[PDB]
Amino acid sequence: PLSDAEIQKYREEINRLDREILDAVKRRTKISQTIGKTRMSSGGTRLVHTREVAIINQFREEIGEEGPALAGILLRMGRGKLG
Amino acid sequence: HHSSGMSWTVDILPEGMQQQFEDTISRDAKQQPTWDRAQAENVRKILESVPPIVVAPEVLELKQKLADVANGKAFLLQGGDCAETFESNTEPHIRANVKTLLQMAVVLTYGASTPVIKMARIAGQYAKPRSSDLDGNGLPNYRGDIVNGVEATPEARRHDPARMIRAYANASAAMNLVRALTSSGTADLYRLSEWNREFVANSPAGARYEALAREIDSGLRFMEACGVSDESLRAADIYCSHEALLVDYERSMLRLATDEEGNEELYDLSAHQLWIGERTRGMDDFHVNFASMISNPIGIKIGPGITPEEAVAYADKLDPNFEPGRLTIVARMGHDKVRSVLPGVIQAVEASGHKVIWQSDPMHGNTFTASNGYKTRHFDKVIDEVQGFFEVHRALGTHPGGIHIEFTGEDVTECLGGAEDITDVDLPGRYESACDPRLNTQQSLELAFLVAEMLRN
Amino acid sequence: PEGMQQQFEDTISRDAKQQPTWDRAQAENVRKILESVPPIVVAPEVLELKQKLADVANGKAFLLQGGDCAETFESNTEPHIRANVKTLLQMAVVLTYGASTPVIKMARIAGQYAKPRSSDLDGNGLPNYRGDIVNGVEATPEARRHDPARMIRAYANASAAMNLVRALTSSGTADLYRLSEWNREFVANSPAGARYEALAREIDSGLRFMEACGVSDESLRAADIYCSHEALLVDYERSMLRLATDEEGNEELYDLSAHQLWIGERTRGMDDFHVNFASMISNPIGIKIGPGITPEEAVAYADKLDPNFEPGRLTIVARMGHDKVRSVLPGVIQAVEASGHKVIWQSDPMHGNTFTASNGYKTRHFDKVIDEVQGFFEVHRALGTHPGGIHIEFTGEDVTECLGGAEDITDVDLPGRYESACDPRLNTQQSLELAFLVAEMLRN
Amino acid sequence: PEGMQQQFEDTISRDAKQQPTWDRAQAENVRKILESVPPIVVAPEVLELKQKLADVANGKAFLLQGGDCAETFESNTEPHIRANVKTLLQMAVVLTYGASTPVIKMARIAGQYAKPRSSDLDGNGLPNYRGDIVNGVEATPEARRHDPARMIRAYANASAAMNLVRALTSSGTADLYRLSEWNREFVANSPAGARYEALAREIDSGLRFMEACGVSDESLRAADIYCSHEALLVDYERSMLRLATDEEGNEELYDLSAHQLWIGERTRGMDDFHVNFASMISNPIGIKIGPGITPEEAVAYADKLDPNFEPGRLTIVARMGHDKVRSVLPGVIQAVEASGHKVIWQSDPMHGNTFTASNGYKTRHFDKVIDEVQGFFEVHRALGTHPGGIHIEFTGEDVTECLGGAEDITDVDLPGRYESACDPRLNTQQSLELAFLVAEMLRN
Ligand SMILES: O=C(O)[C@@H]1C[C@]2(C(=O)O)C=C[C@@H](O)[C@@H](C2)O1
Ligand SMILES: N[C@@H](Cc1c[nH]c2ccccc12)C(=O)O
Ligand SMILES: N[C@@H](Cc1c[nH]c2ccccc12)C(=O)O
Ligand SMILES: [Mn+2]
Ligand SMILES: [Mn+2]
Ligand SMILES: [Mn+2]
Repeated sequence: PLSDAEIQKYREEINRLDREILDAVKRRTKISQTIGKTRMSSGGTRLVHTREVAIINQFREEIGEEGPALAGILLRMGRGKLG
Repeated sequence: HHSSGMSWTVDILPEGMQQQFEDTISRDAKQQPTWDRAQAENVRKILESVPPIVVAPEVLELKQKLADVANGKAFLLQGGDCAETFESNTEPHIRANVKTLLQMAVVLTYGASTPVIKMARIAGQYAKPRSSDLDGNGLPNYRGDIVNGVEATPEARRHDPARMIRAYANASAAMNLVRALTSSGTADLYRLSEWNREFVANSPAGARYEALAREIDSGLRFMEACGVSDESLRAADIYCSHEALLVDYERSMLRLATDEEGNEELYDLSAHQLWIGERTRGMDDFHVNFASMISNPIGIKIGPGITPEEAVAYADKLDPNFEPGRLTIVARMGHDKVRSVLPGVIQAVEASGHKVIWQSDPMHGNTFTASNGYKTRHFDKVIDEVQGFFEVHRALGTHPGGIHIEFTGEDVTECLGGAEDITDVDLPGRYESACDPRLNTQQSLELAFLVAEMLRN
Repeated sequence: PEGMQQQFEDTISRDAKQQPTWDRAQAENVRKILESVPPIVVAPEVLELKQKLADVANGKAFLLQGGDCAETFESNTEPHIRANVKTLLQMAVVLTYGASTPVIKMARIAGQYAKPRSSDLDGNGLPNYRGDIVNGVEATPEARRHDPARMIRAYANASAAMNLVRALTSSGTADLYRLSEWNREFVANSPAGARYEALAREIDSGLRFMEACGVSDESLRAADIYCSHEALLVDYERSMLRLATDEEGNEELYDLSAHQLWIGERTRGMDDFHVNFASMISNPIGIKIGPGITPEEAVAYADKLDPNFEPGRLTIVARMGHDKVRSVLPGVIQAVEASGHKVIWQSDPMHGNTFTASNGYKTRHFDKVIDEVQGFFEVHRALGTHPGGIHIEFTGEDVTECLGGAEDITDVDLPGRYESACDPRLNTQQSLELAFLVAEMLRN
Repeated sequence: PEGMQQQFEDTISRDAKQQPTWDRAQAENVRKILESVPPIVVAPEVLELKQKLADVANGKAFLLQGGDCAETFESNTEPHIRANVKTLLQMAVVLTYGASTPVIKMARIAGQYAKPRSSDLDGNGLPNYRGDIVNGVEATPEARRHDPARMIRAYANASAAMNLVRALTSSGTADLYRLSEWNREFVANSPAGARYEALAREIDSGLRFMEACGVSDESLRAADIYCSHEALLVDYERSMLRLATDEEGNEELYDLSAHQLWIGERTRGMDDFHVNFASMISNPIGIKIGPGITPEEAVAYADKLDPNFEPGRLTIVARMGHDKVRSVLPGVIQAVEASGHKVIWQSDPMHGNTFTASNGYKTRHFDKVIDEVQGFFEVHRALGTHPGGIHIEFTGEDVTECLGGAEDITDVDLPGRYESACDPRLNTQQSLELAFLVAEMLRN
């Protein structure tokens, strides 16, 4: 139909957004790791629990059900898997 | 038929154990009470004929499980009160701690993909070590309920040998109930998981755990979906342990045991597992030499002044027959020392051919005294020691064998941080520990989920 | 020959569509031969299936059914049977984890030798292929002649196939841990393995949790696979009838050519043979319904086929097309539920989504297959009723019959390895993919 | 097929006695058909059997083998197969109680369709019946012609029988408490029930003891029956050869027409086909030895049929006649034990004790059948070696083929229900009696 032209144009927008998300996830990851290297070079902990929980609950308030999962990906990329 | 003749005629203290004992009894013994030698001896004679707290065959079974931990096939979860008291040795409290440990263990089993051996600080943990003998006022320090009382009076603080008898009574009441609970439904896997879902549902930090928790629930429904019966899932074994500290009590509970073959061993049957404290671990002293001559599995606390040479020397003294899981090395280094000190300890010990259990104690190296004069520990520092412990093991290729934590199933305000965000001013609300600050129920469950992820990596 | 003879007399006197035109005297002598042979299944097995199917209909279990569209004598080989059995079992492990309930595993095997047709039409070799129990695949007059003796051949092939299914499932092929290792190899090797990665790891952590918890068991080493086929051929199905007495002393009539038997879209006339035959046998039975079905026709089928209100007895198999399942099915479900019958609601996402491609090969798009099962779960969640099962046509061979999936099969790919004697089947990969996607549907 | 190929050409390049003379090109077409069909058993099963047979030879288990002397297509029916299966299982429970060890249960079934004949022809120039895999029982020129197509019929019948055997044993026919109720109604109904009362009461107390101890087990609901037959017909046996690759990666060659195959007394030439074929295959093997065997001849068989010294691999089947078993067997046993092979020692108390009665019928006296097994046990007890098992021909039907037993069958009784297509079989009663007596032998 005509809907294929609209869908293909909506998909190119999703592509541009997925690139944005990804570039920004990458940048965020770089900065989270620096904070960890700075805190650990001063004799602090790798993780800060109240800061993680806050970001996690913040994401849920924003997007619902998937918020904790989304946040969890950023926390894991940023401070590493636990263990 | 030379074996036919022989078979008819043949039909129709021991050895150097007494050597090693007198040697051990001769040695200096840190952290002991000052009480009448005659009174103390009379109490030891009473305690020498009473029923032990555990039987030897239980200890031989633990030894096989600890071998599995050491060989990379299982995980050790140890914990409970810093110090039991006779006032707190009550059904509801013992039950609160048993549940808490059992709850932590289901989560850890799921994350470890291995059995978890459940060892409680219980049924004997009545002796604590102290830096000085007297308080600021020349009042004798509280030394745990097996020595004296908490009350700050001279009567209460007097060192009383008869408290060894009260301690044995309370310990056996306690072990009795631990056995009854774990065999009558408290250790039911499905009941335990119902309590964990309530924890997640009601936690202010539940969103941190919900996904791991949904995963575990789907693992449990799967078990049942595959037609797996009730069988092993309705009960579990909890093992008791305490610091082997008070010489008179631990000697009075020595028992001989003869096994399947006819082999004769000396056991300290006040507990399944015993450990040697940081302040009592001189290689020439009573405690280390006592553990070296009893058959019980043994733990030893090592702080951040430990050198690898010293680690090897303990391993040689305590695991001389190269038995996996005979010895657990309990690293309590501080969250900022763990990454620095432990690698070289592990390397020398691994290279020397001992297969010890490597256990993290993230509590005793992370204690500080807050503005308001409360001894406390921060959740994040506790977590970060454990996390550092795991990082070391992943770097070396060795097995993170277990944890040793101080917690209670009560809603106390003793350690800072966690989901409830406990701060300096919250500490005096409900601080009930007779000694060190324990993780509360909520903090214990949070830690089990976090250590689950450490295992999963 | 009990006082139920009156029911039987009524059944065989009914018109039956889709039969062969062969010599009835010769057919009668082949029936008498097959009246004395060992059955394919024994009645206690059928009774056990019936308690399992009550579990499915009551919401406590899930029915996985599938296999070749048409079995053939040429393809009835150890490698081919093993591949389909493996695939079915592999799919079942993933569905079990997703459903959080046991999966009843039912194979289109050991009897699926008859197929319906428009009306035996052709130019030169006039008689169309009706399946290997009637005639042969070759387009000649000699091969296409309707031959009653193929009922003996069918039975011999059915026996051998069922023998082997039984041997595989008891000797290690259906071991839960071995099956999961094969699933691990699927994920590791799929171009879409990253789609399934997370759930696959979860299943494995689940299995490792069982072992860590002290559970060894005999349940994990082995598994039950039930056989099924379309009861289409009158002479074969009636010849495999047997009376069986229970532990309680009840005499019952079974068609022991199979555990489960179903009635096609093209043979489900209320006044005709197949529905009436299904009414008097005690095997659980299923019925295919397409997009034209009305809620009143569904209730009438349920009244006739489940006259004693035995949950699990009837399975209603919606084959409606992805584009009509959402609008047609809700009313059907609502009506049957209200009439008091507890059927198994099963989706057959294959037969409503077939078309012919520009190169003349019959195909099915993976997306339309998935979308029908997806839509079926949507209808069920809306009404709060139990998505009971699926019925899919697949094989554990690397065939090129259905479009889509991870390997991105397109029309040009189809002629490379098209091996069905009838409808296009999901290949091994598409089958395991769909298993994962239905697991997600089950988890929601 | 590299080390193997050398050995296979050597095997098929040797004389085979007791073969049919038929068109070889036909036989070869029939072999090509049978080389593609699903096997009667799969290799993992045979591997499991071999572990179990290793337990027998090492003195931790007992082998019970038996069934028809000769299966026929006519008699290959659900009732007849269930009857033999039931009887085999009932015997096995009694023998399990006496042995205090598991009993491995091995049916003569799903392929015992060939028999050795002394004269090819008879005195009036008619070919003898060689078994339903070669020709018919009907004594005419047409029915006695050697028909290689019967190999396909034998395969189809064996598939069906083995399919049924698996169905029965997984669906409740092998339940321990159900089998014990059948034993109980045997004892309560036998004219010699009082001979077995005490032992039956002991078993029941044992059963009820397990239940009282809280043993809830699926172990007790089902059981494994392995098939066996005499590997006689070259063409059928070689067409059922299959390569199976192991869990650790090894290629072995199996004859998958049965779990166990044996070599008859009239086909065991060291230089001939049957012994060399048996050496080649990795199925467990049996070999019939009669009264003329020497200890040296027995050791030569053990070297050749068990070259890798695998306990349980070889079963030596003593069929010597009751009057010779005590003289001949002791020396055979000592020689083979001293040569370092651990074989299963099995008694066949049937084929050494047959004779023709005054009325013309072939028969066996129960007392002589018993005395041979009794003697076999005496020899084992003296030497300190393990009585491994028994091999008996029986049916679960009320036949009049063997004399003696509780019902005191005599010459006059033989014509009543003589039904065997070859040797005289113990009827149900005699088989169940023999199980009890052999249980006492096991108990001593
Ligand atoms: O302290 C921090 O702010 C950083 C960033 C971090 C994140 O990635 O968002 C949040 C909390 C901490 O555990 C880690 C990860 O350190
Ligand atoms: N008995 C098993 C499973 C189990 C039962 N209760 C438990 C409580 C916690 C952890 C595991 C369990 C085990 O201890 O490993
Ligand atoms: N027999 C169990 C578990 C099992 C074994 N093999 C399987 C294969 C698929 C699904 C489940 C299984 C069941 O069917 O529930
Ligand atoms: Mn403490
Ligand atoms: Mn189809
Ligand atoms: Mn015979």
